[PDB]
Amino acid sequence: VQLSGEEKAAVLALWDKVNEEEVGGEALGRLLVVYPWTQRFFDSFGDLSNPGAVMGNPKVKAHGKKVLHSFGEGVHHLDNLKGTFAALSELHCDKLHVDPENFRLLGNVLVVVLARHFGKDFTPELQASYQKVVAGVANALAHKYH
Amino acid sequence: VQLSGEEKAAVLALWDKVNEEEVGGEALGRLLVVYPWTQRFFDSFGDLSNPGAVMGNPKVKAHGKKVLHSFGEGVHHLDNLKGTFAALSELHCDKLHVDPENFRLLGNVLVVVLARHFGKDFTPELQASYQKVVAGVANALAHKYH
Amino acid sequence: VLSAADKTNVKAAWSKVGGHAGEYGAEALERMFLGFPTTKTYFPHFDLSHGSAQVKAHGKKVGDALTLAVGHLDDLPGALSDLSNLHAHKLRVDPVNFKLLSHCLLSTLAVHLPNDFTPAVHASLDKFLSSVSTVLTSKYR
Amino acid sequence: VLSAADKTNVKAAWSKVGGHAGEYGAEALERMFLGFPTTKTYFPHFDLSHGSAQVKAHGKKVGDALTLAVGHLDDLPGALSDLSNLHAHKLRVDPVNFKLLSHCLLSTLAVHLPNDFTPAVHASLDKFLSSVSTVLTSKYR
Ligand code: HEM
Ligand code: HEM
Ligand code: HEM
Ligand code: HEM
Repeated sequence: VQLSGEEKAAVLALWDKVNEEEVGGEALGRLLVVYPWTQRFFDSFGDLSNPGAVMGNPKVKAHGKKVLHSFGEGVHHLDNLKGTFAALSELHCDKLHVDPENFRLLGNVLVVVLARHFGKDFTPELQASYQKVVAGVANALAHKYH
Repeated sequence: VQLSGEEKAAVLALWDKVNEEEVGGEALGRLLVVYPWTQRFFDSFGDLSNPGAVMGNPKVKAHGKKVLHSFGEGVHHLDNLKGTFAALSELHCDKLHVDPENFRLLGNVLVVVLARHFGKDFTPELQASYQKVVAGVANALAHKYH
Repeated sequence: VLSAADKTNVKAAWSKVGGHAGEYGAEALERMFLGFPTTKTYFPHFDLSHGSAQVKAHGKKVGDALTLAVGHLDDLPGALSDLSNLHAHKLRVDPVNFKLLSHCLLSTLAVHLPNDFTPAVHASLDKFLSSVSTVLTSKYR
Repeated sequence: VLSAADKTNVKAAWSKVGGHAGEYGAEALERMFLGFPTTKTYFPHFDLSHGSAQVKAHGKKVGDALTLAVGHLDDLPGALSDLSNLHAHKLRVDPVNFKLLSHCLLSTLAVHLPNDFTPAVHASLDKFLSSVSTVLTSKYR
């Protein structure tokens, strides 16, 4: 679950620039739109029928911020991913019954949203480092499962 | 990782009746026939063109016996899987580059083969226990992933 | 996806299944709820008890639906559209669940027809279940 | 799998890609090789070095193949038949790798067309790539 010393430096330096509100809200919104079955877990939020309603939903934006803040804990604790997500692993696996594959799907959507926000600066080398972080976060969340 | 008191008992009780020769071979054989992309890792075994050549292949039968031996060491070391498969993990992951998803497929095929040999004695409650074992083994083998 | 050989295998194999489709569908469900508890999520209003009449009644539905699909291998999207609207648009079932049921269905078939469940039939039957699954998880209208 | 709205979104999305399909294909491959080293196993006979001309040429092939598919959405199995034979029977590519390349293609599109890569476009493009992937991994001789 780790990267080169120069990888962490690059990963964290980019995070200094991430707006958790804008990125978080877009990531959760694109998850619900691209993989519709995930809407099933957020019916309490309201109308999620079309992308217009989803991206403009305040609940989606607010929750997306919370999710992104969690990835932030991950990024700042890469050596202790399992411990950082123990509580959330219990919630998502034992309480919500969310299939693990979905942890991996949200991870990639997030990377796609980072690519859209930083453009040519999100180099293939930078993405490669983030594919490790996202993989690690997903694995740690699936721990309490197995 | 964990099974109930009489879960382990019913599981081992069935394993004691498993034919070490046949089972493993049919399981690897079915994997190669149902999911043909796996044949890519066994070209040196020879002809894997049609189901007739695969099930009758000597290399496949022998190697299957080994594989079946490993699940055994898995069914007997449930509480310490990540240690019993640490070596094989480095092999399949670091050396062969086998995608984790395949570890899952073989586990499941093994379960279908077990269902075929034992019939109604392979109750839904028993299969449930074996699905835990199969999940545990797949995870341990994927653990050392890089 | 479904070649000519697969089609023949499927039609031939389902004939061996016959009127037991409903029974098998019910057993497959039971194996799924136990083996993968995460699937009980879609049946909150169900008596998932051992030997439940609700599970039996539902298994029958799943069973006839597959028999209907075997008769329309050349047009599953059209023949299964009402079930696609149900599972994809209304229930929004996670596609991973279909792989679990498929696996549990094949296990059930290996139990009751061990001599007919040959590797070749196993391969075709698996491609057949995947196609059906794709159609039920897709929102195509 | 693909609704009318999806086909519309794809055709429109590829129209913005224009003549850069090959460039994007090349970049996506570079992103895939670095992000998931496992994929390099399939290209032993390649110079996967930074800026390699082989990757560039292959990117062009992949890009044209995709433009070809966008022109035949209503019959991907037939328009991509030769490609399926190559990837499924001859190469025996693990279907998992197709998800990797598709993700790297979407990432590349997000980078170059940030204002056009909308949620709806993203969703249709994803179903599109999944459809093409299923055709290239299915052995339906
Ligand atoms: C890597 C992925 C994920 C991360 C890091 C993440 C993070 C979180 C966090 C931080 C919470 C907040 C809990 C609290 O307020 O105490 C949460 C709640 C929740 N998550 Fe996730 N999540 C992930 C994936 C998913 C997925 C894929 C689904 C389902 C498809 C999901 C469904 C939920 C639901 C329903 C809740 C409860 C929401 C509420 O009522 O506040 N999560 N998650
Ligand atoms: C739970 C799943 C699996 C278990 C328990 C397992 C176990 C083993 C064992 C015990 C060996 C013997 C190594 C030795 O003799 O030192 C082995 C070797 C190997 N395995 Fe697996 N394996 C699994 C899945 C797979 C899968 C899915 C593939 C490929 C798709 C694979 C490909 C190989 C290959 C190519 C070798 C080397 C064969 C040789 O050169 O003799 N294995 N495996
Ligand atoms: C390929 C297999 C599947 C087929 C062919 C199938 C078929 C059917 C049929 C025929 C019905 C409608 C019966 C009626 O009108 O009363 C139905 C309902 C339903 N199915 Fe499926 N199904 C399949 C997979 C799934 C999966 C994987 C799940 C999720 C675990 C699921 C969850 C449900 C639910 C919740 C209902 C409604 C149950 C109720 O409220 O009575 N189905 N399915
Ligand atoms: C859906 C996306 C894909 C498309 C449309 C695609 C397209 C192509 C095309 C058009 C060619 C042959 C071009 C020629 O004849 O010169 C090709 C060859 C090949 N593809 Fe793919 N491909 C895809 C995904 C993959 C994946 C995921 C892998 C594996 C990581 C892969 C591995 C190969 C290899 C190794 C070759 C042969 C390369 C050579 O020896 O020149 N392809 N692909």
